[PDB]
Amino acid sequence: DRGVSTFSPEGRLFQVEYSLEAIKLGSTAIGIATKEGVVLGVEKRATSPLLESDSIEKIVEIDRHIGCAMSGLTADARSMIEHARTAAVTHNLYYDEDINVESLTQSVCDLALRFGELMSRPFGVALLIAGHDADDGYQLFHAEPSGTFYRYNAKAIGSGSEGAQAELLNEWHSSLTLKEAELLVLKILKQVMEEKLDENNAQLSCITKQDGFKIYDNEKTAELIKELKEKEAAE
Amino acid sequence: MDIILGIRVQDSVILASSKAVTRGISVLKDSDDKTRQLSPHTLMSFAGEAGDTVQFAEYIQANIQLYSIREDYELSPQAVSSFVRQELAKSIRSRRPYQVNVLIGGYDKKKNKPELYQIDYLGTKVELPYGAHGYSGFYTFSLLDHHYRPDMTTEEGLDLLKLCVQELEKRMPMDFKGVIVKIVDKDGIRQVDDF
Amino acid sequence: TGYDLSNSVFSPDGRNFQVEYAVKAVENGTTSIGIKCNDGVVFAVEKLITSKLLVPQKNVKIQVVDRHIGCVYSGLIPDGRHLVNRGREEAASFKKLYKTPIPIPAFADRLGQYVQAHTLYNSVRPFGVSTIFGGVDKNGAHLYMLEPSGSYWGYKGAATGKGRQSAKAELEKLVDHHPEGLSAREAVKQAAKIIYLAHEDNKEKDFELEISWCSLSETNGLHKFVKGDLLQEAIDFAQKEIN
Amino acid sequence: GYDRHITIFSPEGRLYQVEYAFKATNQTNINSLAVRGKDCTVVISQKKVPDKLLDPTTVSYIFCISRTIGMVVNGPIPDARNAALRAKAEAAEFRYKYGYDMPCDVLAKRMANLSQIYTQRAYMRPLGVILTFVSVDEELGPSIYKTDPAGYYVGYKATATGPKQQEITTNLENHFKKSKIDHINEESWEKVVEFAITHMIDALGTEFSKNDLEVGVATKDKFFTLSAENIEERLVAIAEQ
Amino acid sequence: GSRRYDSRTTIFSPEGRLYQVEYALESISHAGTAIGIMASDGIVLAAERKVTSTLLEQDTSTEKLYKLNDKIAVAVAGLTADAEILINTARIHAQNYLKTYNEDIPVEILVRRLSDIKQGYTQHGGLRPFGVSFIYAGYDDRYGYQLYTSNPSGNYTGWKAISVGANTSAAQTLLQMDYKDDMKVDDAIELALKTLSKTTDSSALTYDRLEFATIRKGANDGEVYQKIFKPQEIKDILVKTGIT
Amino acid sequence: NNYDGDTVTFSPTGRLFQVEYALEAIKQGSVTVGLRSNTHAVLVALKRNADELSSYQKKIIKCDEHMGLSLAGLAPDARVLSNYLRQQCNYSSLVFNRKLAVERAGHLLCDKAQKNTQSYGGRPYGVGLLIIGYDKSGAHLLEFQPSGNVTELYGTAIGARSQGAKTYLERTLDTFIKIDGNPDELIKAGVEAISQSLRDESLTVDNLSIAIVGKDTPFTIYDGEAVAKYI
Amino acid sequence: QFNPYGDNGGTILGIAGEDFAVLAGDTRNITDYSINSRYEPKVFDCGDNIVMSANGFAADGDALVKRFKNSVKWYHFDHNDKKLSINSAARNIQHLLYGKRFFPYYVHTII
Amino acid sequence: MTDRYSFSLTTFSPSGKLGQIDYALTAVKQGVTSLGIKATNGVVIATEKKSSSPLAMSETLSKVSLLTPDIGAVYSGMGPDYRVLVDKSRKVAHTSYKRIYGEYPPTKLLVSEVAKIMQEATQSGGVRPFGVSLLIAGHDEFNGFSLYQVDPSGSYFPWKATAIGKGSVAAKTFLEKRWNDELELEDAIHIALLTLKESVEGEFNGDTIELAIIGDENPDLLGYTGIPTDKGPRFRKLTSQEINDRLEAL
Amino acid sequence: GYDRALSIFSPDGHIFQVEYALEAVKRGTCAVGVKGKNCVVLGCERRSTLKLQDTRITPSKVSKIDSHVVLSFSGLNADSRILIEKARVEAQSHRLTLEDPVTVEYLTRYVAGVQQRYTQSGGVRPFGVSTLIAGFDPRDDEPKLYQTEPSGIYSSWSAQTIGRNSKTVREFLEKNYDRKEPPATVEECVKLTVRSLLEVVQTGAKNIEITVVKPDSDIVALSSEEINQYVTQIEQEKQE
Repeated sequence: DRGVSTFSPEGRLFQVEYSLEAIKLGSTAIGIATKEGVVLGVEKRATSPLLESDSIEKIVEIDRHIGCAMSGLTADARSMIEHARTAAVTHNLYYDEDINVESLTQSVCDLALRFGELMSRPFGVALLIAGHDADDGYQLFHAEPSGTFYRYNAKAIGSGSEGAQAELLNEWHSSLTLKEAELLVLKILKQVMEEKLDENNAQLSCITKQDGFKIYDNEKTAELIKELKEKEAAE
Repeated sequence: MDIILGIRVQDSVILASSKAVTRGISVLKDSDDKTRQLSPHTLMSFAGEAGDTVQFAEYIQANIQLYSIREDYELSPQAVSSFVRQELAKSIRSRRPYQVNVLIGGYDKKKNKPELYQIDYLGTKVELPYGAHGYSGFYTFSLLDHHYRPDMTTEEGLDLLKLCVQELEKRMPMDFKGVIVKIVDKDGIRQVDDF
Repeated sequence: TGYDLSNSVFSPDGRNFQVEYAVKAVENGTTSIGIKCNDGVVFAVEKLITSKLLVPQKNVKIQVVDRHIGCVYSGLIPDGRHLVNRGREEAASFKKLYKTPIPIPAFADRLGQYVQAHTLYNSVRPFGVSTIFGGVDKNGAHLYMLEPSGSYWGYKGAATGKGRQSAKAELEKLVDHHPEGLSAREAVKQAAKIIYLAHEDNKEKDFELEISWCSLSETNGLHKFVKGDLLQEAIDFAQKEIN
Repeated sequence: GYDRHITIFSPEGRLYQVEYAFKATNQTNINSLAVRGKDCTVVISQKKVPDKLLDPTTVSYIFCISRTIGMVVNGPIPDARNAALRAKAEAAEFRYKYGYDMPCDVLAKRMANLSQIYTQRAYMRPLGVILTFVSVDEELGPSIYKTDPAGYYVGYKATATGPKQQEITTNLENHFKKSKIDHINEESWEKVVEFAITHMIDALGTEFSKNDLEVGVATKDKFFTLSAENIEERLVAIAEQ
Repeated sequence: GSRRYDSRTTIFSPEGRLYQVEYALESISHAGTAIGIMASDGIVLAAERKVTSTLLEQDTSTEKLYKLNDKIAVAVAGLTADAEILINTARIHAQNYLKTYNEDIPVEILVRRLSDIKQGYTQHGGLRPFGVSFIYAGYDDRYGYQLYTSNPSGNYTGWKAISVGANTSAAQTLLQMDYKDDMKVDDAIELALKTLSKTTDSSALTYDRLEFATIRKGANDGEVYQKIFKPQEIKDILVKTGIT
Repeated sequence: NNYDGDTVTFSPTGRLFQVEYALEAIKQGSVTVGLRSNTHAVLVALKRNADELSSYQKKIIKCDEHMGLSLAGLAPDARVLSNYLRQQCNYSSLVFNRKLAVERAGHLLCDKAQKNTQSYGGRPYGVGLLIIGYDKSGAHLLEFQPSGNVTELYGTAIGARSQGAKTYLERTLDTFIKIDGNPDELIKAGVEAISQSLRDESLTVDNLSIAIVGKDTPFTIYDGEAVAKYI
Repeated sequence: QFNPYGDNGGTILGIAGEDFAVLAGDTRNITDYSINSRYEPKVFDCGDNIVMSANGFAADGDALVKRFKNSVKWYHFDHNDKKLSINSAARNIQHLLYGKRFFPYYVHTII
Repeated sequence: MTDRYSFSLTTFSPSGKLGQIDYALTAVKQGVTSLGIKATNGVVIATEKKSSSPLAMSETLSKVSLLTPDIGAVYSGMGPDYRVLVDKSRKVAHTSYKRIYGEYPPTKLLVSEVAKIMQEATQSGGVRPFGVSLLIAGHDEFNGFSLYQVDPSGSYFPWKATAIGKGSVAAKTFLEKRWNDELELEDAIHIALLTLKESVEGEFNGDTIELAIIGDENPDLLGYTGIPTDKGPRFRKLTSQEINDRLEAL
Repeated sequence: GYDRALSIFSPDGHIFQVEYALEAVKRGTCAVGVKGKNCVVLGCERRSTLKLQDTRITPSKVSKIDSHVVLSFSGLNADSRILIEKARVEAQSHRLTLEDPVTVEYLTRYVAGVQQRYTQSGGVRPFGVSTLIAGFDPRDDEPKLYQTEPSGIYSSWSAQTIGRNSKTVREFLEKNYDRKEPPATVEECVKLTVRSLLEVVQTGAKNIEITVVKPDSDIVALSSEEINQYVTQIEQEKQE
């Protein structure tokens, strides 16, 4: 074959680049970061009408002040989430304080490149880590299996991402309210999803300094889809 | 903790186990069941050092319950007693040995006969018509040697036990706050809900 | 073929092509020499100046091992450093058990066995350096040269890198035209000249000269660097001989 | 054909890496010879110092393994020194454990067993050397035992190794077919050395100066190598024919 | 590095088969046929040897039929050497159970552990699987008489009658034809031989190319005897059934 | 070709292709500049955003109060090597009560990188570093290259189009080397040098990163509103 | 038998004000009836506006102060130069001390 | 990073062949002819001592090896592989039998151990099979005299008489003609010397032929007296002279 | 220990060893699970390339993990035993430390975790097995049916099928299972399960196996006897 930790003549790691292809095949995930909170949204993409859609868990809690959306080989994220939760709870035990969102992300990203002849291959999943801390306020991070993480005002990952990202480039301004961001995530999901967006094949969540990280119930999201469809009829 | 008794009658095994749990100066509890059900027709009573007793009992229980699931079959009381002996005989040369004595009362459904096994913390096993651990034996073995008969009914066995518990309550310095009694027969395990 | 893709594989000739490929990386390197003198040894090396952004005097290439042994090498510099680090562990361990500082022949075989060991397995790469080393022990002066194969011998003089052939020929002259012996201070000047003569082949960039020496009379049997005045004397002697 | 790269069998039941290790044996282009006296074992090897920059004293393929055992190597020097250091370590360890000096043939067997392992285990390459062990063993008398990359070893009346090995062998074969004995029937080691050098000159058809030869001698309780002068003395005596 | 020379013995084909398991099964298909037949009152093990030479020591020998404990025996098809490794493992595993529970090991539990070992060699370790298929003939006091087979895959299944090794397709058809549930041991013995007679790859099926064993109820009632037939007894049972 | 399969294999010309490929990841990396007088040592690093919605990848890491580096290439490798350096600085401090020489930091980094290039199943580091530090022998600048080659310089630049800045510094050598006692003038020279390596886009407030260490200056990082003064 | 512990005496005192705090200690270091030093400070600035003293066995005291000062340094490195809260420092020191639960630091620590 | 070869170098081919065992058997085929014969009151194993050089002292290279006082081994194929197998066979006879039961293992049990070692080289990571076939001749109190063959696979079979290596096909035919179940040991030695002449090209005398018997107990070879139940080794190597004595009546 | 990375990424971003593990499942004998309103039923095809089987002693295709949870599978039979054993140990371990039997979701999540671990561990191939895990959480009467696959992803299903010709019977259940109207009775759920197998299963002979799990550890398997009575009944309902 050839080494698992070998460089291409371009100077990139083959196995890292190939994992990035797996993430492009994954269901869409969008994050928007506002001064009123950070919103996480995902395409659920049930592979058949018989599978119970609310058993699809692609948005996940890490601590009360940190949430996580995933896209790619979602089974690979089990151990990433486990490490993140352990890191967050452990830091609280050692320092009697909430652990910074950047520090949490950096800890998760340290796993990523610990592979080769430690795990056998890189992770086949990208994470949108969203949280609040006192020092740097509301934050969205993109954690790749390359070990690199970027901070974003808004970011899309998965199959819809190329179009969704150019769409976020347009509509994001520094004065977005939370309600606007919720609608804006629904809008861009509906726009890139194959099947038609309802409250069963898509899911919302936010993190506020006040109420922490909450996954929205299907009833709450359904009324935001109504609000979206009504809004776009106007003008 | 303190007193644990067993007697095999015609077609059942009766285990009586003291209810007291004493932490130095104070009796912390007066309703402690010093027993685990290992399988539907096998019961183990235990007495010895604090923590070790329950840790060992629950460890054996889990192992026997795992065997039951794997084979969809209940191990004979002989087989369970042989397993438990080996675990103790293992532990006696450990860095920190299990400090636990046990009675295993089981009804062998394959042979339709009740069996009582007495195993001490060294891994010393014997099949007995009647057995006890620690100081219990010194008071009760004289009564059982006299009154016991291999063909006694369950109620006869309970009466002979009532006599044993009375002698202990008369001559034991320690107040063991009475016994919980349990019967193991062809229909399984039930608790005589007062004495 | 396929015989040259894996280290420690014998070709049908009976050669280890990966060791021979290692030698190419050595030949590709800057020129380095050792001159064995009356009561000591002299080491000199060619340092190419990529840019006047190189701080002069400040990118030292000659390495001391213990207190009485000099090492210089041509080819992959990191590989050389890794070999010296091992040489230092070997010399410290020898001193620890036997109290006496490691004799040069004994020290040569410690590097010899280590370098040879990296030709025994497909899971390691051979050393990309030829190493010229030596110093003063209780039996007088010793100069040695070691190659990626693990092959080493004692030398009157030795050279490796790009300018190895000019140096080799210039060393051969001295051995003939000074048969009874060359003095420590003589060998320092001669070393400077031969590096300047062998700079013919790395003509492209201009260079910085670096000399060290280990002499029983001149340095008390310790390895010291030729700095300041005696350096400038040997640089001047060399400038005169390329005219 | 990856059965050519590691020590696994070829379809015709061959280990090519072992065969190619034997070819590396002759890479130095040196010929060695060993004979037995009554009292001694003599080993002679060609000494070739092509480079004038080399210190000729440091150029040797003869090794003092123990007080009593000497070893000459046909093959590249790095593998030679690897083998020498190992045999030195093995002969010292033997003495410590068993309370007597390691015999020539036992060290030969031990080094041969080590060689055998490299032919069976894949991650170890065989060493490209043939090891000729000589002593005056306290039980067996003068002894020659030789080891190859295959892990083969045997005792010899006399032996030769190198490119011109076959010529030196038949030359010695003929002397023994004639003389009709196991050994060189000679009193002094000096005259067994003279015999060895003589029959090397005849078989190779070339003449030797004092710096063209390397000589080792095994006697009761010491094996030693001759200096340039000890050889020069010995060459001068050979002139009287 | 060393990756170059690695066959990868534990990977899937694009069809989702285990290359090395399939090739090991191919290996076993060239091995001397072994037959197991389970009667109402016992089990028969019969095995044909790879074409014997007349100088091969006939009597003091057992290359095909091995004893695991007093109540369990196996017939081997494949590499004898690979089989003996697994057999010694099984013999120990049986003795471990007896020491732990003071009861003879149930036949299936022994069969499962041996099958679980084989399975391991197909999923991890990068070693070749064992080129061996077993027919397990045993008795326990839960299921009475039991016939099992295990193959290099680590798969095992229960049987009324089964063959392993060469010409099993031919043999399985002949057994499927003449086998019935009420059948007694002496009938099963006769069926076993008749089957090898028809599926053997040489003309004469003589005593010297046969290993034979029975696990019978026959003893002092309630206890089980295990009989590995001496060559004279195989010659007798071959003359009795009129094959010689 | 066939000799780029792993780091344990030499080419017939005698090159390590896996190392050369690692070297390649640096030139794809965003430009970073190093330069120093006798009193101060400055890092200027051009930071690269993923897109318009993303943050600007931080390129400068602090190692001790007297030492720190800028990175070009794989940031995770910069994190591992900077973290290793922090430990060595910390070890020198705790055991010997001694600020670690910048020259010794270079040797330790070289020897760590080398180990990954000589044994099977490893991989070269895919990052280049510029190490500045004020130690017991004045101001120092180092260029680390994942071949293991570490070089002490007056100034340099590494990454994409870094050749521009590297020739400017090669010209301005005698100007900047004698900016002693002035922090701002030594930084300005660095911001002018990095400008030679730009095209189309040029230095905004949140794309530019400056670090300075010196005689009476702990190694400190300037970002955002605190670099507006230099644009 | 080797006794790994000693007693270097000394006394320390911490008082909390409304918008200030004092941590005081004598500067005397003793063993048995001898004075080792008349000025050997045992109250240290640890940065992030935290002062610390580990009084008792000076070797264990210096070891702990040194480890906590290092803990501060790495908190800055790992959490983007964040200021270590006095409560967060307090919890960190608990883990430092309890880390050696079965071979204690023979010191009474005040921050 | 030394030994990365933790995977089998012997794998099944699509045809179901194990390549490296077949190739090892090929290597044995090339080997010098060796044979063994069971008499009623003993066993004989014999082989040719093919010399590399006439200068070689072929008494030093011993192809027939004592494993226990009552068990001997001879081989065809690769001599070095045989040498290390004899060393491991001698040691395993002690470590896993004599040090437990205080007596030497019976022939089939020691054969079983040698077979096991050879099977592991057939499956263990980073090794080739042994390139030898052994003939192991021995006696034990409860089995009497026996002769076994062990192949690179680890397979072993008992023989009345057999041969391996170069001229095995030829020699096996010769032995079939001459073998009966009523051979006295002396008769089997004579037959072994006849069978071996066929395959031997060059000189055929006591110095080119290696021959050992598992026969009667040899008190003279024991080295001590005083224990009446230790009667000494049944294994005996025939001297150069003792072989030539029988080449008269040939 | 053997270190080699067997499950690695391909240029198209696929892990072939995982995808090939699914091919082994595709080949596996068909298995189906159907949620009742207060029961779950596990149906299993058993191939008839062989009779002369002994079915008292042959491994049954539905395994009890605990007294309240069962696991069926499609794919490599030997591989399934290793997952079943680990799950049974984890079930007893959960009881021992939490003092409560596993939830079906937890036991699923564990088995799924084991399967995933073997997709990024050196020297191991993924499990050639997909599983249906069915049962009732302790002191709960709401039924649970989960699926796991070699990749390690798992999810809850109203009804689901795995193994050979599963696309056929998934199409059947998609057409014949109303979520608004789950099979109310036990008999109703058992019928729909057998019907879906009879699209694929050849004969009604010893080709079908049904296991029915009710709440409070009420698990019982039907004998050919009682399945034949569904096979007989559905056959006589084809008269349109």
